[PDB]
Amino acid sequence: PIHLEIVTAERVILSDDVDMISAPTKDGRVGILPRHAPLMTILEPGELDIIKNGERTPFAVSGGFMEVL
Amino acid sequence: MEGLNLVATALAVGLGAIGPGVGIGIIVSGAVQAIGRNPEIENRVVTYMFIGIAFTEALAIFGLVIAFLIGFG
Amino acid sequence: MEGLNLVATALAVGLGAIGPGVGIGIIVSGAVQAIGRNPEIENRVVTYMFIGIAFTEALAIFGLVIAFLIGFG
Amino acid sequence: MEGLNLVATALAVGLGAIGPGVGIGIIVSGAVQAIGRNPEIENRVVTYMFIGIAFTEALAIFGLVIAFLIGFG
Amino acid sequence: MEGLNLVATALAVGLGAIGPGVGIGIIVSGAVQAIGRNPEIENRVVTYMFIGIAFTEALAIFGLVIAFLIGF
Amino acid sequence: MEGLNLVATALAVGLGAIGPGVGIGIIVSGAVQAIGRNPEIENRVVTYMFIGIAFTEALAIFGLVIAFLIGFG
Amino acid sequence: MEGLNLVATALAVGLGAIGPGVGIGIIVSGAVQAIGRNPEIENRVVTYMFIGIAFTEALAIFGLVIAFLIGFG
Amino acid sequence: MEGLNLVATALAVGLGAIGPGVGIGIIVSGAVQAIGRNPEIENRVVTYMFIGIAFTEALAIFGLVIAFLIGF
Amino acid sequence: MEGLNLVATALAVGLGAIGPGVGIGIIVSGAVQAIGRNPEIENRVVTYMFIGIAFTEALAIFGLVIAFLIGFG
Amino acid sequence: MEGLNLVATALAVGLGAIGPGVGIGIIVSGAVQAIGRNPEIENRVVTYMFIGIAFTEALAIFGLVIAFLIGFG
Amino acid sequence: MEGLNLVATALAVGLGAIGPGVGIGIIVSGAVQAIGRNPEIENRVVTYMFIGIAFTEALAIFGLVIAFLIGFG
Amino acid sequence: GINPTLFIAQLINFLLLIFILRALLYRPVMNLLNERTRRIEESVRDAEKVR
Amino acid sequence: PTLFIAQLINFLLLIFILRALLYRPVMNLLNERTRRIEESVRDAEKVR
Amino acid sequence: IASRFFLYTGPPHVEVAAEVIFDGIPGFPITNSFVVAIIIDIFVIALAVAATRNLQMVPRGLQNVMEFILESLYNLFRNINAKYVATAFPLVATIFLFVLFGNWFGLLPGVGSIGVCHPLSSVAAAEGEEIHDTCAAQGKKLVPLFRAPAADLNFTFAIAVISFVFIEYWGFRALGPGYLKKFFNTNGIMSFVGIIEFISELVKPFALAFRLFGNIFAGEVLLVVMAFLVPLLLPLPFYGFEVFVGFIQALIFALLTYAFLNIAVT
Amino acid sequence: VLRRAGRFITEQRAMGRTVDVYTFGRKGRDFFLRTGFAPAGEATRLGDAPKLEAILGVAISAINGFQSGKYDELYIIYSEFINTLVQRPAIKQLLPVESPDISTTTNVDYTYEPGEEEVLNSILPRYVETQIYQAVLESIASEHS
Repeated sequence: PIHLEIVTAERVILSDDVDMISAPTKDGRVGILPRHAPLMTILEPGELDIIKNGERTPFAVSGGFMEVL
Repeated sequence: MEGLNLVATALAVGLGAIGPGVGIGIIVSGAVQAIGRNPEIENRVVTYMFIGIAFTEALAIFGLVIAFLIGFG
Repeated sequence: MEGLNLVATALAVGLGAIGPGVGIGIIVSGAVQAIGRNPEIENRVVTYMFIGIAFTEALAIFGLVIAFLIGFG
Repeated sequence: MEGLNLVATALAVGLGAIGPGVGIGIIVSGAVQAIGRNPEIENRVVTYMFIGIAFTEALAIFGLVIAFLIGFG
Repeated sequence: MEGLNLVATALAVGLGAIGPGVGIGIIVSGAVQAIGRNPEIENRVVTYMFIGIAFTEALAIFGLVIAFLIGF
Repeated sequence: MEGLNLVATALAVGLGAIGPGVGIGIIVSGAVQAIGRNPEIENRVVTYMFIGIAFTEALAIFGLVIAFLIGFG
Repeated sequence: MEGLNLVATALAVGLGAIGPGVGIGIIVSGAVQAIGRNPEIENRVVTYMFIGIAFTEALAIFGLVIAFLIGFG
Repeated sequence: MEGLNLVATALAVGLGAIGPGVGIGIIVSGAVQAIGRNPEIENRVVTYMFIGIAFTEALAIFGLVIAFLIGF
Repeated sequence: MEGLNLVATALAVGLGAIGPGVGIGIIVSGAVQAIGRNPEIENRVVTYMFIGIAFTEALAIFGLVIAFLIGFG
Repeated sequence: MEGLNLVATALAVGLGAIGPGVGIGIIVSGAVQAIGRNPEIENRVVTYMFIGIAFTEALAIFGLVIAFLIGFG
Repeated sequence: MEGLNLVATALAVGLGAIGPGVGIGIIVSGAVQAIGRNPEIENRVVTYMFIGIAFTEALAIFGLVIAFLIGFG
Repeated sequence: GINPTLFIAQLINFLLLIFILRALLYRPVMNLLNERTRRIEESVRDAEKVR
Repeated sequence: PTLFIAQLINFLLLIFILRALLYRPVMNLLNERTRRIEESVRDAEKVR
Repeated sequence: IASRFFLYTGPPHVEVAAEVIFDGIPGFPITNSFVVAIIIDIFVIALAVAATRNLQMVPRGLQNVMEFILESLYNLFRNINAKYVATAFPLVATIFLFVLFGNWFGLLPGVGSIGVCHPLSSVAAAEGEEIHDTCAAQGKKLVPLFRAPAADLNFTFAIAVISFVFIEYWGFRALGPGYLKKFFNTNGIMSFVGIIEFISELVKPFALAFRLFGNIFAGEVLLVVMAFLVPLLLPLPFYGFEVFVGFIQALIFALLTYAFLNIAVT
Repeated sequence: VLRRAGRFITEQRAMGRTVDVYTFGRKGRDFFLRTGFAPAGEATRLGDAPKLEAILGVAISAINGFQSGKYDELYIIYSEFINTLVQRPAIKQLLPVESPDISTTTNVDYTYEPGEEEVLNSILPRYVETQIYQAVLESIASEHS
C-alpha cells in the first residue's frame, strides 16, 4: 500500500501503488515492503525490480537516490 | 570425592545455560533489528527465529537432562 | 569436603546467570536500536522483547530452582 | 578444606559481576547510541533501558542473595 | 575418586552448549538480518542457514555423544 | 587447606574484573561513537554513560567488597 | 585418580566444540550477509565459505580424534 | 598440598589481564572509529576515552593490588 | 598421579581448537563480506586471507606438536 | 600438591595471552578500518592505536611478570 | 601430583593460542574490510596489520617460551 | 628493593632532572617564539615593500 | 664464559640488523623533515 | 641457513632475579641500575650539548635528528592540548628520552654478561646447554654490572611519582577548588563517579611505574630465554620487536603523562 | 539579463572579490567574449527540450571549482517567467547557501545506508544540477514568451 514515485529529472516514470520493490543500493540490494522504516539510499547502476502483486518487472537504472517513508 | 555429584549437576546446569542464553539474546536482537526494517516479513523471520530459539533451548535442555541424569542417577 | 554443595549452588546460580544476563543486554540493545529506527513498530518490538526476555528468564529460573534442589534435599 | 564457603560466595559474587556487568554495558551502549541518533524518543527507550537494567540487576541480586546464604550459612 | 565421570559429563555437555549455542545465535541473527534487508534472497539464504545450524548442532551432538559414551 | 581464602578472593576480584571491565569498555565505546555522531546531545548521553558506569563499576565494587570481607572476616 | 581419562576425553571434546562452533557461526553469518548483499558473487563466496568450514571443523575433528586417542589407547 | 597463594595470584593477575584488556580494546576501537568519523570533536571523545581506560585500568590494578595482598 | 597426562593433551588440543577456530572463522567472515562488497579485489583478499589463516593455524600446529610430544613422551 | 608453581605460571601466562591478544586484535582491526574509511586522519589515529596497544600489552606483561615471579620466587 | 607440570605445559600453549589467533583473525577481518572499500590504501594498512599480528604472535611466543621453560625444568 | 631512603634519593634525582629539563625546554620555547616573530616580521616587511 | 658471550653477540647482531632496517626509513623521514625545516627557515630568510 | 643453529654454546639456565645491590664500598651504597642511569644521563647530556653547541639555520647531523624528534614531539603534544604544549614539554620529553636510552641500553652487549661478583661442557641431547660461567666459582651468581635502567622499580616509581606530582601542581596552578567539586560532590550519583575517579588518579602513577618496570624486566627475561633456547639467528624478530617496543613505550609514557595533565586540567 | 549580470559582477567587484562566469547560450557567450573576461565554461546549442546531461558539464565544472577552493561562491542568473506578457531577470544563490532548510520537522529518522556524509556528498551536486536545470528550463520558456 505504498505509491512508488519513480521520477526522473526529465519526466515522471511511475506513480502507482506497488506492494514490493528491490533496490540496487551501494551496500547491498535492499527489498522494501509497504511497512519499511524511513531510509535514504544511493543507487549504483543496477536493475530495480517492481513486483507489485507479483509483477516481477525488471527496470534498469544507472544510479540515483531513494527516499523511503 | 563424595560431593562430586551435586557439583557435577551444577556444572551440568550452569555451564549449560551460558551459551544458550547468549544465543537466545543474539537471536532476539537479530530478529528485532530485522523487524525494524520491513515489518511485512514479521511472520517469516520470527518463524525462523522460532526455529533458532528451539535449537538454543535444545542445547540448554540437553544440559538439564544430563543434570537430572546426574541429579538422581 | 562437606562444603562442596555450597560451591555447587554458587556455580549453578553464577554460571546460570552469566548467560541469560548478556543475552538480555543484547536483546534490550537491539530493541532500543529498533525503536530508534522505527518507533511505529515499537509496540510489536516490545512484545517480542518480553518473549525473548522470558526465554532468558526461563533459563535463569532454571538456574535458580535446581540450585535450591542442590541447596536443599 | 574448611574454606569452601568462602570460595562459593566469592565465585557467586564474581559471576554475578560477570553477567549483569556485560548486560549493563551492552544495554547502555545501545541506548546511548540510539538516543544520540534520535533524542525525540529518548525518554521512552530510557524507561526500557532502566527496565532492562533492572532485570540485569535482578540477576546480580539473585547471585548476591545466594552468596548471602553462603555468607552466613 | 567417585563421581568423576559425572563431572566429565557435565563439563562436556556444558562446553558443547556454550559453543554451538552462540554459533546458532549468530547464524540465526545474521540470516534474519539479511532476510530483513533483502527478502527476495531469503530462499537462497535459508538453506545455508540450515547448513550452519547443522554444523553447530553436529559439534554440540559430538559433545553429547561423547558424554553418553562416558556415562555408560 | 590453607590458601582457600586467598584463592577465593583472587577469583572473585578476577571475575569482577573480567565482567565489569568489558561492560564499561562497551559503554565507553558506544558513548564515544554516539557523541561523535551527535555532539549536540552529548551532555545527556554522557550522563547516561556515567549512570551506566555508576552501575557497572558498582557491581565490581561489590565484588571487591565481598573479597575484602573474605580477607578480613 | 582413576577416572581421569574420562575427564580428559570430555574436556577434549567440549573444548574442541566450544570454539569452532562460534567460528562456523560467524562464518555462516558473514557468508549469509554477503550473499544477501551481492547474489552475483555467490559462487566464489560459497567455495570460500566451504574452505572456511573445511578449516575450523577439521580443527574440531582434530580435538575429537585426540579424544578418540584418549578414550581408547 | 603446596602453596595455593601462587595459584591465587596467577589467577587474579590473569583475569585482570583478560577483562580490562578486552575493555581497553573495545574502547580504543570505538574511539578510533569516532575520531575517523568526526575529527572536529576528537578532543572531547579522547578525554572520555582515557576516562574509560582509567576505570578498566583501575579494575586491573585492583586485581594486581589483591594479588600483592596474596603475594606477601 | 597415575593420570594427568591424557588431560594435558586433551586441554592442549581443545584450546588450540578454541583459538585458531574462532580466528579462522572471523577471517573467513571478514573476507567473504569484503568479497561481497568488492568483487574484483579478490586476488589480494584471497592472499591476505591465506596469510592470516596460516598465521592463525601456526598456533594450532604448535598445540598439536606439544600434544604429540606429551603423548609420545 | 607439588608442582603448583608451574601450573600457576602457565595459567597466568595463558590468561595474559587470552585477554590482551583479543584487545590488540580489536584495536588493530578498528584502527585499520578507520584508516581505510578515512585516509587523512591516521596521523593521530596510529598513535592512539599504539597507546591502546601499550595498555593491553602492559596488562599482558603484568601477567607474564607475575608468572615469572611465581616461577623464580 | 607429579604430571601436573605436563598439564601446565598444555595450558602454557593452550590458552596462549586463544587470545592472539582470534585477535589475529579480528585484525585480518579489519584489514580485509579496509581492502573491501579502499584498495590503494593497502600499503598504509598492511604494515599496521603486520604490527598487530606480530604483537599477538609475541604474546603467543611468550606462551611458548613458558611452555618450554616448564617442559624442561 | 623496598626502603624509604632509596625512594627519597631517587625522588631527589628526579627533581634535579626535572629542573634541568625545565631549563632546557624554557630555552627552546623562547627560541621558537623568536624564530616565529622574526618570520612574521620578515613577511610583513616583504608585503609592505611590495605594496 | 662463552654462553654469555654468545648471547651478547646474538643480541648485538639482531639489534644492529633491526636498527639498520628501521633507520633506513627513519633516515628517509629525518631527511624529509630536515628538508622541510630548512625550507621554512629559508622561507623566513628569503622573506627578509 | 637451516643448519647453523648450534646449541653447544648456550646459557646453563635463565637468571631471573630482582634488583641486585652493588658492593658500595663508600657511604650511600648504589645499585647496578643507578650506574647505568647515571651513564645514560651523561650520554644524553653530551648529546644535548653537542646539539646546542652547533645551532644555526639548515641543521644537519645529530642536531637535525634532535630537531626532527623535538618537532615530532611538539606536534604530538599540540595534537592533544595546545595550552601546555610548551610548559609540559620538558618533563615528558626528558622522561621519553631517558626511557628510550634505558631501553636501548638493554640490547647492548654485556647486559647480564659481566659479573661484578660484589661444547663439551654442554649437556648432550638437551635443548639448552650447560656451559658454566666465569664467575661460577665461590658460589657467586655473576651479578650484572650492566643492566637496563628501567628494569628497576626504584627509577620507574620515582619517575611516576614525579610525573604525578607535576600533574597535580599544574592542575592546582589555575583550576580553583575544582577537585572538591569533581570528587565526592554529593550530587546524586556523581559522588560514586568522583570517588572512582579519585581512586583511579591515585592508582595511575603506580600503574605506570609497574607497567614500565614489568615491560623492561619481561623484555630482558624474554631475550635471555631466547638466547638460552638457540645460540644465534633465532631471536632476531623478537629483538626487533623489543627494539620497536622500547621506543613505543618511551613515547607512550610521555603521551600518557600529557594526557593525564590534560584530563586533570579538563 | 546581461544588464543584470553586469550589475552583479560590478557589485561583487566593488567588494573586492574576483568573478568568473559560466555561460549557457550563444548570446551571453559572445557578449562576455567581447566586453571582457572570457567565460571558463560554455554550453551552447541547447535545444528547446534539453536534458540534464547537457548542463552536467558546466554544473560539475562549477561544483569542482567550488569544492577545490577555486570559487568561494556561486550564483545563477536566469530569465524568470512571470506570465506570458512580462518576464524578468532573476539571480539565485545556489551553491554557497545550499541549505533549503524546512521550517517544520518533516524529517522522521531517515536511516542513511552509506552514511550521512556519503549521502550528502552524493546529493548536494545533484541538487545543484537540478536547480540549474530548472533555471535553464524557466529561461527557455521565458525566451519563447
